[PDB]
Amino acid sequence: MKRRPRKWKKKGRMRWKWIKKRIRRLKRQRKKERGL
Amino acid sequence: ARMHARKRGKSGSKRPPRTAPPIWLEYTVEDIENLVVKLRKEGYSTAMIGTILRDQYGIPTVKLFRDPDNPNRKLTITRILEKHGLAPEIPEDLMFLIKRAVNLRKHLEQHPKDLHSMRGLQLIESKIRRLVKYYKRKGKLPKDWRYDPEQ
Amino acid sequence: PGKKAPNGEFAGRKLKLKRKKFRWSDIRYKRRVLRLKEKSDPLEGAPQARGIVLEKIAVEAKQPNSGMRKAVRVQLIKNGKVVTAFCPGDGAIKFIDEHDEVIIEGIGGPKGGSMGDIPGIRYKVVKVNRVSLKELVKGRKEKPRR
RNA sequence: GGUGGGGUAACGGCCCACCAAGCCGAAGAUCGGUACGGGCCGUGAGAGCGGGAGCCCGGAGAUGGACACUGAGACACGGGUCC
RNA sequence: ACGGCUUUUCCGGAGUGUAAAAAGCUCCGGGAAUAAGGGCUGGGCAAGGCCGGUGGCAGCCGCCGCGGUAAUACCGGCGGCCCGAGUGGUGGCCACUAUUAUUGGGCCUAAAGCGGCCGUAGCCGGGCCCGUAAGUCCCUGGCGAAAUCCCACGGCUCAACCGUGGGGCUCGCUGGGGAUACUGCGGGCCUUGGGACCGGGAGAGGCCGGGGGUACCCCCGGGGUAGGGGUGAAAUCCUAUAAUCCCGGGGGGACCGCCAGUGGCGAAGGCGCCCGGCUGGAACGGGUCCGACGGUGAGGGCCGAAGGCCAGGGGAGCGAACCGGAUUAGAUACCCGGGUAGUCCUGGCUGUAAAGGAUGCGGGCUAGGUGUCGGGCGAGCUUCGAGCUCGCCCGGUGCCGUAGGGAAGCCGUUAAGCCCGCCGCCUGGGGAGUACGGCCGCAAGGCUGAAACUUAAAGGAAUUGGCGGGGGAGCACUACAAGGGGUGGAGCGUGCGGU
RNA sequence: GGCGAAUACGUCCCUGCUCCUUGCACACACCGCCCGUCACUCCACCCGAGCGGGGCCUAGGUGAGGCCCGAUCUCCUUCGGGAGGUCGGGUCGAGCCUAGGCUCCGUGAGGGGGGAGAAGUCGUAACAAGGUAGCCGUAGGGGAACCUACGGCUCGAUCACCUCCU
RNA sequence: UGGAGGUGAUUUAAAUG
RNA sequence: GUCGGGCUCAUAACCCGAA
Ligand SMILES: [Mg+2]
Ligand SMILES: [Mg+2]
Ligand SMILES: [Mg+2]
Ligand SMILES: [Mg+2]
Ligand SMILES: [Mg+2]
Ligand SMILES: [Mg+2]
Ligand SMILES: [Mg+2]
Ligand SMILES: [Mg+2]
Ligand SMILES: [Mg+2]
Ligand SMILES: [Mg+2]
Ligand SMILES: [Mg+2]
Ligand SMILES: [Mg+2]
Ligand SMILES: [Mg+2]
Ligand SMILES: [Mg+2]
Ligand SMILES: [Mg+2]
Ligand SMILES: [Mg+2]
Ligand SMILES: [Mg+2]
Ligand SMILES: [Mg+2]
Ligand SMILES: [Mg+2]
Ligand SMILES: [Mg+2]
Ligand SMILES: [Mg+2]
Ligand SMILES: [Mg+2]
Ligand SMILES: [Mg+2]
Ligand SMILES: [Mg+2]
Ligand SMILES: [Mg+2]
Ligand SMILES: [Mg+2]
Ligand SMILES: [Mg+2]
Ligand SMILES: [Mg+2]
Ligand SMILES: [Mg+2]
Ligand SMILES: [Mg+2]
Ligand SMILES: [Mg+2]
Ligand SMILES: [Mg+2]
Ligand SMILES: [Mg+2]
Ligand SMILES: [Mg+2]
Ligand SMILES: [Mg+2]
Ligand SMILES: [Mg+2]
Ligand SMILES: [Mg+2]
Ligand SMILES: [Mg+2]
Ligand SMILES: [Mg+2]
Ligand SMILES: [Mg+2]
Ligand SMILES: [Mg+2]
Repeated sequence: MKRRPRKWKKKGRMRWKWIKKRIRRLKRQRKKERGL
Repeated sequence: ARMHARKRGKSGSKRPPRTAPPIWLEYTVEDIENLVVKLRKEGYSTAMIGTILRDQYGIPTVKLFRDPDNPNRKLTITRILEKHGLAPEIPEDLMFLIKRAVNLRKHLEQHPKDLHSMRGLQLIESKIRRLVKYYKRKGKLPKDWRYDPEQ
Repeated sequence: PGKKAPNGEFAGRKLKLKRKKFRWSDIRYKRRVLRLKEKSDPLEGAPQARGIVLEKIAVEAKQPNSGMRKAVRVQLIKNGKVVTAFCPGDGAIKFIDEHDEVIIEGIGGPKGGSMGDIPGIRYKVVKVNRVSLKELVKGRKEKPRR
């Protein structure tokens, strides 16, 4: 992924590391269904 | 700055501005040419000959005399050697760099994991290719000349 | 960052390419040249449009205001798309009926869009059965055919 | 691209026979998008940015796609043929 | 309100006008008669702190904002302001906007310097002499239709419009003549930038072989006997098959304490026990050599912490997942007892970090002061040491600070200052580093990267307070500590809630 | 008015207040601010079995019509020939048919996140040392915010000691 | 006077408006 | 589990009594 260091700031949002983990989890599901 | 390491060292020679040889120098041009030929026949580089002439014979550079043949130019060690047929076939700086690259390559055949020394070989070969471009432009190397380590 | 480049006398081509490259970072220029607004406009570039009323509704104002804003759902004659339009004035919603034809135009907010405490509505009613709505709300004129 | 012809009012791969491997391209070919070109017009202190219906000059078309007769001139908006 | 005047315009006529008519124009009779609207009125922004309705309902609002029964902001009356035969609404282009920047913008902390480096094209390139005349400058021939634009004069009553002259416009092309400062091209001559070489030194730079240091875990033998370990407090766990602890031996895998220093070396990532071998780069000293051989660098190439993957080894200590003991309302955790992968070696793949100096690289210039590391020079000491002290030059590495810069924090010859270059990147916040398409990878993943729609701020530096399960100082029987007497249980007096 | 003691001569541990300094995403001022899953309402979008239809390149069959060279026939001639019919051959060609591949619009069972709304729900992750400092890369685990391991950054509070400076 | 770094530590539980 | 009282600005947790 590309770097957006502004996203790492905490005021009014959840932690970016875990947002990234959630996005990657979602992308795995789409790629599996694309194979069927 | 240095071509690759970007350091700003300043050490070097500080030549005074003068036209004629000094009064205390007694050697003539013929003696100087004879000395240059003798030293070259003993097997020295062009840089080494000038060092010996300065240190032992009290001769500040041969570039203080006019060329007896061509009045348009001053004398240099390479010009003197050319006048007698003992001039290097390959320019000396290129030759020294190529010699350094050959020794380093056989070290790397026995030490494949020495990566820091390998970057040094890469930098040396960059210098060699810069020089070959310049010398082909000037006509001091044939147009078909190529540098290949496997040679 | 050093001096802005290229400055050379014979570097015209690179300077022109640099200016062309970074002009696509301007959203105004990109939208106009790619014609993005035309691609998605239900009014198809027109300043006004005609439609038929399908139902009356009410939209809540946004915080921290309170009130109900009266609007209509309109199906446009030219392409059949359905859009929401505001009815300006005190008591204006009483002059509208289902199956009536209206003329609508932009509501006039920033960037050619919505305004005020009612985001989501981009249009307003100007005429009802070919009579000016402003007159009807004030008087001076009567809505025909009952 | 070359050599030898044909055809045309006329030069030409414009089209043929024969002989070669050429020709264009990251300084953007090819393909895709949009559009008739210019004199000019709107705006701005200027540098610029945007447009090119109306008048003049050039181009193209006559429901769509093909093709002929007469004539100095047309493959013809108020002339001919086929789909 | 009186008295008077006029007739552009209006009504009715004659002439002229016209192909014929109509307009227009000259005259005659009548008469102030026939003629004002649209928007706005809280700020921006000119104009009301008046009256009557409505009461977070209805409504207004480009933006900021009004309206919750005493509305200068909504609806209406009366006033007032702007423009005026016009005046308002909606959509588009230019300006606003130095929010596209040649003139003329930004990238430490706000959007933004590729994790690092090498190099191809391109762009930018040191001094002197001679030649040329492509670029460039000057003069003059042939062209760039008219209309459109600017100026003076003239014709319609003036004007708009139209004519006669002067200029501009299509900034573009072409035939000749002249100049040689700069750029380009050709020849010659240099040493300052850069490179080569020689000398005595410095350094955890890299690779390979050998020799060690304690510490720790397991095993065998001797001693001794009831506990050890661990927490805020405990428990699981270990121990009579003799633990914890002490002594004598054997085996194993990882790691190199103190000295150690805003110290050293390297492009960055990174590099610290000793001895030997191979090897990279830099500083200083230099009347040595070559002779502009240079800077940056689209594409392209190489290096690149930890973790992960593929094969084969190894496994002391630690320890994702997991298994137990606790804590708690719950506790999928924090704490405690165990524990697989992994952490280590050999051959490959992956190419990612707050890979941060959050600061791309080369060159010139612009006060000082004071530490420290390497080399050189001078002077003085000296136990004669590769020793010590002071001063100066060059190159690294810190701090304070003048001019200047900046929103400020701060930077300030190790620039974030003034100037000459080249490359990369940014253009309000979100949607989104997502969807679709492509390339690369065994896989995990990497590089490239929109739109519909949503929103008035998001973001930065600094100020005053308030607060902290932050620090310091001080104080009070409506605080404690030391004490004396009680209230809370019963019946009743009295006040409060509810019923 | 009568009678008439006990204990301390201190401390900031508890409950609180004043002042200096420090951190702060708070100013309605910690009774502050604030995050995610599940549930409900609305808007735009993505993947998509099936499902009607359009447009381009190919390869093959067919082909109205045009041109050229031939043989013969009918009618006119000024004897040059000129109108036209039938057949043979060559060649050019719009259209049409079949199949193949891409491309586009329309519906579409089911699946997926995004944005508003206002609160139905469970917890309290971030801001003070936010009560286990926060955050980046990679990997595993969990209703949900999140937790844990290795390497890194300060954009981390407090006390003691040490080092380096002005 | 004022600054920059390093190593050690931090005695239960305490959610919400 | 029910009901009542404490503690808190208040709710949850927590403490006490009772049937
Ligand atoms: Mg010919
Ligand atoms: Mg067109
Ligand atoms: Mg055009
Ligand atoms: Mg027209
Ligand atoms: Mg028609
Ligand atoms: Mg005013
Ligand atoms: Mg308005
Ligand atoms: Mg009122
Ligand atoms: Mg009013
Ligand atoms: Mg700016
Ligand atoms: Mg930034
Ligand atoms: Mg960088
Ligand atoms: Mg380079
Ligand atoms: Mg020069
Ligand atoms: Mg010239
Ligand atoms: Mg003209
Ligand atoms: Mg006149
Ligand atoms: Mg005039
Ligand atoms: Mg005129
Ligand atoms: Mg024993
Ligand atoms: Mg590159
Ligand atoms: Mg263990
Ligand atoms: Mg680092
Ligand atoms: Mg840092
Ligand atoms: Mg960076
Ligand atoms: Mg020294
Ligand atoms: Mg260094
Ligand atoms: Mg220095
Ligand atoms: Mg300073
Ligand atoms: Mg943006
Ligand atoms: Mg993809
Ligand atoms: Mg009390
Ligand atoms: Mg007490
Ligand atoms: Mg009682
Ligand atoms: Mg605030
Ligand atoms: Mg709270
Ligand atoms: Mg918390
Ligand atoms: Mg906690
Ligand atoms: Mg925490
Ligand atoms: Mg876990
Ligand atoms: Mg309670």
